[PDB]
Amino acid sequence: LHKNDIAINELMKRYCPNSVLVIIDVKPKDLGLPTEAYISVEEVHDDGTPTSKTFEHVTSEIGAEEAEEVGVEHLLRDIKDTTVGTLSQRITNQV
Amino acid sequence: VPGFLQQSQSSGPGQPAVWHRLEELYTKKLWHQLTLQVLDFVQDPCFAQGDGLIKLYENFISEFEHRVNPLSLVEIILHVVRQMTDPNVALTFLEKTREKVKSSDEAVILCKTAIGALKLNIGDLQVTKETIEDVEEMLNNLPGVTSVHSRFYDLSSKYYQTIGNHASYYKDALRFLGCVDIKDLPVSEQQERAFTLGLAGLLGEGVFNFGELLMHPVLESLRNTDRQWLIDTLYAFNSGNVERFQTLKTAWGQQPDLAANEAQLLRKIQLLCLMEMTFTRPANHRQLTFEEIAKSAKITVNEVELLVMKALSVGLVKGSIDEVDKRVHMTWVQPRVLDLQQIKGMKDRLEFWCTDVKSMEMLVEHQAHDILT
Amino acid sequence: LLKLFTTMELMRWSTLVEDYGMELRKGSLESPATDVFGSTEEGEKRWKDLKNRVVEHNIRIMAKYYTRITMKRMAQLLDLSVDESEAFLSNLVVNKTIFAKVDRLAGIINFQRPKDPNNLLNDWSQKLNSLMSLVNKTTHLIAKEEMIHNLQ
Amino acid sequence: NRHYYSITINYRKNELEQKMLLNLHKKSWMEGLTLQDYVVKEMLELAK
Repeated sequence: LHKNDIAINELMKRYCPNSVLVIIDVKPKDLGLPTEAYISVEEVHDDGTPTSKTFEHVTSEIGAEEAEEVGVEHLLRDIKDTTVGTLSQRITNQV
Repeated sequence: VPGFLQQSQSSGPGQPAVWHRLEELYTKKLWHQLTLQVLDFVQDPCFAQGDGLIKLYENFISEFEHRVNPLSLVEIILHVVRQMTDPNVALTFLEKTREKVKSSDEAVILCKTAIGALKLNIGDLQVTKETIEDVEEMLNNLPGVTSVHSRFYDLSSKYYQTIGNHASYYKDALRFLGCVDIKDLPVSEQQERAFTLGLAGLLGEGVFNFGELLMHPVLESLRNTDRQWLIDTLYAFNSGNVERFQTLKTAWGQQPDLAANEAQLLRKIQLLCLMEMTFTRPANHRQLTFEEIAKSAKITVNEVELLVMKALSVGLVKGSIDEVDKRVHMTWVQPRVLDLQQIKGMKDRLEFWCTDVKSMEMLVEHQAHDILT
Repeated sequence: LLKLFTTMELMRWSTLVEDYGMELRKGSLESPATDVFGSTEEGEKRWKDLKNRVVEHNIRIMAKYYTRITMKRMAQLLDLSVDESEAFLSNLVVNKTIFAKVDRLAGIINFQRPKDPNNLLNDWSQKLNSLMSLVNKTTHLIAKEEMIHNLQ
Repeated sequence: NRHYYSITINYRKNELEQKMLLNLHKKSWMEGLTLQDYVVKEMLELAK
């Protein structure tokens, strides 16, 4: 985020009381569950700065829905699911 | 009307030079240069009978101009009330400027901070907190100016003068140290601020930690000019803890107000070691022997109960006490601040968990990768 | 009054008598000390009942902190003899307010806990609870990693 | 099939997006950090 991102949210607050920005990633690389989310609040600061508007990180999580896994989860077809109880838990341990 | 400023033209040497421009300011109808030049006259120290005669015309100025923010109207009237000296007839005029001026910029936050400032002669404790609390209610949104928050601290700091919850003054100091970045006032005034700030903040025990932001850069620059023995005993409550000579040193220089909190501040250093000795060491070494508490905290065996169990209610340690061998067991921990030796002490015992686990984690990856494939 | 009820800890019972012995002389209104301490047969019962308030409120907080205690240490903590403790150990335990295992041969006594058969909660609170704080590290670490790397 | 005939549906490769479609799905399904997730004897007393 460049510093200019402060002005994008404050303009559209007429549409929504608090506009949440979502930083995404088109090319998956690192380190884990991708993208990002921020919320716009004002914490000022302890040092005495004029009121500071800084986006605080919002934890992002992927979720599912009915009927949307039809074409989505079809095209992969190469995954082994899972297998829970043998390899699933131990690969996580190494990671 | 133009003849009013011609008789007040020359107040002395150098005064007319800036006043020749002042008369051309309103004739040109430019109210900014007229705001700043009057503010420059307001900034210029005066008796002041000059701003007191013009306040009638400045009142007429705000009428038909209707635009210029009351912030400049409050800055001029606070120099005028110094000539009036009467808070009564001034607050009637102060509220008059509040009701007559309505703009998108809040006129209540600047007036209520001016009301409580003139309310110091009421003297205090009665109607103060009502107009003090009204400030931050309207100031909650939107505190973009952030300069009026210092005026909100003033009447809030004078509300503490009733004594008044000393622990709240250091919390009220956060509304000062957090109102404006730069000092913009003589450091000698703030070196006598940390004089009573370190004392009073240490006096009231309502705040259990009190050492979180005590390393803040803007207050420690004052702690360099401030009396050094007061800071060395502040590091006792900041880190310390004992340092038995330093916790007495605060009773050496400043006698008063510390007599009732002496035995109490002797209690705070006794609960400050309980969290550190387990924090400084890697432990565990969790359960502690009473003789060790009787060494550091130098407390008798019969009083160790009240000591460590009071820390259970404070919340720095939850550890139950084993009373058969009289050994005090610890649970959890209370972290406080940090030091340069703490980061170096961290990398020793923190990364040691990283290098030990990953080393044997490869052993889990090595042997067991064949049974997975 | 309320100070003994909140946060407890320890205080000499005579110091409480120093405060509640002046209520006889206090007044103006002596009627609160009349119905209570003014009657001889009613007061002596409420005096020993006042003891039941101060001694059991210690047992209530001590049951949370045991673990274990020696019998001799309980005497100086309850400000009375070990025999009065055994009397306060008998009358409180028949009310089954605090489970206690009292061994008078070695003097080691304790309040609860029932023999420590616990297995699940030992392993679960270990693995589940504590490691949840250990696995939440990188979660909010990358949250603060964004904070420090955006400015500096 | 009287008056109509169906049509063949194949997928021109989006695999760039389809590769992250698998990565976004499985990583979110792997313990959230892979760490998070990593009745003792009693679960074995229920298992016994």
